[PDB]
Amino acid sequence: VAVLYQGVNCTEVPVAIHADQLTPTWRVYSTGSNVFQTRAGCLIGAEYVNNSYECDIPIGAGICASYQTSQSIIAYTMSLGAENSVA
Amino acid sequence: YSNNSIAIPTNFTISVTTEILPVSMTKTSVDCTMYICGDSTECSNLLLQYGSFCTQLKRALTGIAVEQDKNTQEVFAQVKQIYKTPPIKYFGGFNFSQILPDPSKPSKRSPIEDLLFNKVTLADAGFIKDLICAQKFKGLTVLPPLLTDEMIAQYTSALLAGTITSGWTFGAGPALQIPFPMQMAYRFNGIGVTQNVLYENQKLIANQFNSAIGKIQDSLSSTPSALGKLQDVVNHNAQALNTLVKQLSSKFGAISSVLNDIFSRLDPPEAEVQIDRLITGRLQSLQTYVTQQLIRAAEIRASANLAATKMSECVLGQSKRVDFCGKGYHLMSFPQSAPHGVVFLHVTYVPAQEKNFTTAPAICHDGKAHFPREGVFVSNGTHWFVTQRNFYEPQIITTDNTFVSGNCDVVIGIVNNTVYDPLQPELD
Amino acid sequence: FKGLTVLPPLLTDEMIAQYTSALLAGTITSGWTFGAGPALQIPFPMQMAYRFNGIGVTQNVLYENQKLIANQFNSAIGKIQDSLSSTPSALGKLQDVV
Amino acid sequence: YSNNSIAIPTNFTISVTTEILPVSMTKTSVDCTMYICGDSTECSNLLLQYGSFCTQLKRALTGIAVEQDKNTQEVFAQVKQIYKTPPIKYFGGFNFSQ
Amino acid sequence: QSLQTYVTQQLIRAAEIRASANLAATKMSECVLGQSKRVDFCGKGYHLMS
Ligand SMILES: *[C@@H]1O[C@H](CO)[C@@H](O[C@@H]2O[C@H](CO)[C@@H](O)[C@H](O)[C@H]2NC(C)=O)[C@H](O)[C@H]1NC(C)=O
Ligand SMILES: *[C@@H]1O[C@H](CO)[C@@H](O[C@@H]2O[C@H](CO)[C@@H](O)[C@H](O)[C@H]2NC(C)=O)[C@H](O)[C@H]1NC(C)=O
Ligand SMILES: *[C@@H]1O[C@H](CO)[C@@H](O[C@@H]2O[C@H](CO)[C@@H](O)[C@H](O)[C@H]2NC(C)=O)[C@H](O)[C@H]1NC(C)=O
Ligand SMILES: *[C@@H]1O[C@H](CO)[C@@H](O[C@@H]2O[C@H](CO)[C@@H](O)[C@H](O)[C@H]2NC(C)=O)[C@H](O)[C@H]1NC(C)=O
Ligand SMILES: *[C@@H]1O[C@H](CO)[C@@H](O[C@@H]2O[C@H](CO)[C@@H](O)[C@H](O)[C@H]2NC(C)=O)[C@H](O)[C@H]1NC(C)=O
Ligand SMILES: *[C@@H]1O[C@H](CO)[C@@H](O)[C@H](O)[C@H]1NC(C)=O
Ligand SMILES: *[C@@H]1O[C@H](CO)[C@@H](O)[C@H](O)[C@H]1NC(C)=O
Ligand SMILES: *[C@@H]1O[C@H](CO)[C@@H](O)[C@H](O)[C@H]1NC(C)=O
Ligand SMILES: *[C@@H]1O[C@H](CO)[C@@H](O)[C@H](O)[C@H]1NC(C)=O
Ligand SMILES: *[C@@H]1O[C@H](CO)[C@@H](O)[C@H](O)[C@H]1NC(C)=O
Repeated sequence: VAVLYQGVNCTEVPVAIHADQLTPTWRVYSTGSNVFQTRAGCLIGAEYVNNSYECDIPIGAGICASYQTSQSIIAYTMSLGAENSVA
Repeated sequence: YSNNSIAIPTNFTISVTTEILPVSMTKTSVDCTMYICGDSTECSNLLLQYGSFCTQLKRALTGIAVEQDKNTQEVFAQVKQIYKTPPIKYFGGFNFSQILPDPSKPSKRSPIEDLLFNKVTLADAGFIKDLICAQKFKGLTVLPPLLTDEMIAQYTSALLAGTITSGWTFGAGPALQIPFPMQMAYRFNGIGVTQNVLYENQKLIANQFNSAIGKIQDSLSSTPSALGKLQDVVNHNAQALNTLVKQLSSKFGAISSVLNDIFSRLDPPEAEVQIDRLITGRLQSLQTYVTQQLIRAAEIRASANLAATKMSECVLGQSKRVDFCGKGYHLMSFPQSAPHGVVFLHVTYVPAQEKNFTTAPAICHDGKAHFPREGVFVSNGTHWFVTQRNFYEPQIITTDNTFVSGNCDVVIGIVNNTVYDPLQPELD
Repeated sequence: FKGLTVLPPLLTDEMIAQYTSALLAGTITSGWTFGAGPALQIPFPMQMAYRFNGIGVTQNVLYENQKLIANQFNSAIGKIQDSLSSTPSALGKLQDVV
Repeated sequence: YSNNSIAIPTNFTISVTTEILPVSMTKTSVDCTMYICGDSTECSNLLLQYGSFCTQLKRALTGIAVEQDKNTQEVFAQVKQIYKTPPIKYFGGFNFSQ
Repeated sequence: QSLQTYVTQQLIRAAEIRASANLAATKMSECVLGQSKRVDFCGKGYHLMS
């Protein structure tokens, strides 16, 4: 899974979910790695890449997420279509 | 009115008009256990009775939120190729610099999209979190749209580039290029005027179009009521949220509106009836909110379907439906983006300066009756000519203009004249 | 006496009649031209030729059958007059609102 | 059906038919304090403790009320010119008296 | 509760009437002020006038 916190700066999440008195299985999704900051909030558990594909699961504000190939969940910026020019 | 008098225009005018349409509304989210019981643990256990309602309200709001994104996608994302306009901007004398993107500005928006974006005043600028604070403290959230406002501008840019470089061919297959002054000739032929009218009045038509665009720009700034349709959406949503929030300071008959105050000062078995009174009141408030939102969402959906149809039929084609794409005879349209909506610019043809003539239905020449192929017979008092019906341009009557049918004993208002037969001088 | 009242509309029943009479006069004296610019007059039996030509029939078929078409049109109008009256409901779409 | 046969009409008919459409409904107004309570002064003071259950009803009903007028205007007020038909009612044999 | 039920029913009926009124306006524009080629829109047959 990946977790999205909708209104916080996940530099400052461990102080919002009160990460200190949670189960050691919830603390993996508080600081961890793969931290990424979006405009809708910010996201923990998914890796950001530089390719552009078409949307699979809409995260918001232009960002989408997917599961593909070792396997993991990736997040990316959706593409609008091919590029072309008339002569 | 008379029965042998006809009026024909000798002149024309190019007209540009606008049309505003809403597309989407604001997306919202709610959490009952925060809205109803705030931060009490005693009220949570009591609310846990009514455990099948909040699921239902949440489902309703989620459905609305997804439908908004679907609306926007249906309207704008019609074509899946990002065309570009050539770097040399010369299109036969027409001057599109007011609708094409402006690279100097940090946001690549055209000069008119800036006026549209400044004339609509919003509420929540920035989604990283005031009328947006207390709500968040009360359990109500506003979600950001999926397509940022710099993606919609790319879509409209693609549509404009395609239309002005290829015509209507890019909406029905692969794009095929064609010179612009030779596409306007096709459109003229499509509304019923021969195509040699354009090539002989080209520089007049270009000037009329440019002046019309200038007026469109100047007019929007004045009369600050053009954008009413798009401001009403914002006003409605803000007002609904304010009412919902402020509804939390009513007792609905209990002794107080503070949960801890009710729990203390009373013994449990009668404090619980007061608490249930409060809970029912707040649940009813939420349900009223959700019902009103559902009805408004239905209205917005009807509007968005209309906008999608106009995109398909006026921008990517040339319609013959009357008054669908503006007043006059439609020539062509251009889209522009606006907050929560879309704006269409319709370019149309209007006849200008008419004159009187006398007319007849047929001509009797040698016992035969001749009728026009594609025109109408007119007379200026002494001579008879044949002309096209939308623009005065007289010519001689010949066997190539007319066709024969029967004899001239049966038609009511037939008249006498001569038909030329353009073969005598060439052979003789 | 209980607190429920009805408000009057803005356009009276005598203004809507004026609007419809204007539409009819315009259409029968100028055709489709008055809806897309200034009104331009044209004889009526020379307007029907345009409309026939528009549905795919040559325009001499009208000028050679004009008096038959006139009678057929008149008879059809009379039948409308009779049928609207002597059918049972015919208007249940507007009665339902009330 | 066959592969070298065709049928072509030799005559015609002019048909007139009708179509009915609703355009608007009735405009209503309601007064809570007289519907719910009536002429009782003790009732109103108890009713005040519900935050706003009549401001909302009033707004809803007023929205409906103005929407009806917008509907009628959009349907009928197409052309802002009042044309009239000439005094002599001869239109080539067609009879528009009805 | 009685009043709220009344108002909700009114809102829904108003929406339906509005859909009908929009249809009527389109028919006015396209059948009366012009000549239509859409099939079975302006009556059954080949449209001449309305
Ligand atoms: C047809 O209409 C056009 C529209 O103006 C007329 O063009 C104007 O005509 C004269 C000729 O120079 C000037 O008053 C104006 O400069 C023209 N327009 C512009 C924008 O400059 C044209 O003259 C009309 N044709 C006839 C025969 O009347
Ligand atoms: C196309 O339209 C634009 C907008 O009116 C014209 O730009 C103006 O043209 C000159 C050039 O500086 C000046 O009169 C104005 O200052 C310009 N305005 C702006 C905002 O740049 C343009 O000239 C028109 N045609 C061409 C060929 O440029
Ligand atoms: C009606 O129009 C015709 C065609 O223009 C006019 O006849 C021509 O008038 C011109 C005017 O200079 C003469 O030079 C020509 O000799 C006439 N025709 C021919 C074939 O020679 C006619 O004068 C017009 N009538 C009125 C009353 O204006
Ligand atoms: C058109 O010409 C025909 C034949 O040239 C005219 O038909 C004759 O009209 C005269 C009236 O002046 C009658 O006396 C004859 O009986 C008609 N038939 C003939 C001569 O065969 C016809 O009148 C002319 N159309 C007009 C004047 O509008
Ligand atoms: C046009 O239609 C009207 C309506 O049918 C005709 O009016 C009738 O005329 C006859 C002959 O005078 C009377 O007996 C009927 O009573 C009239 N009907 C009505 C309803 O008044 C009219 O004659 C037709 N023709 C013309 C030229 O108006
Ligand atoms: C979140 O807060 C930090 C505070 O150090 C700030 O630097 C950062 O820009 C904030 N996030 C966003 C998206 O602005
Ligand atoms: C993505 O691209 C940026 C520059 O375009 C680069 O600095 C960054 O390292 C890249 N990241 C990944 C994960 O490829
Ligand atoms: C047509 O001619 C008549 C003759 O008097 C005149 O009154 C009328 O104004 C003319 N129409 C136009 C449009 O010039
Ligand atoms: C028409 O269809 C069938 C063929 O199976 C038969 O009637 C006849 O052979 C065909 N005629 C022609 C000209 O193809
Ligand atoms: C059918 O054709 C006949 C002969 O042409 C004629 O009566 C008319 O055209 C048609 N019938 C009717 C009743 O109009």
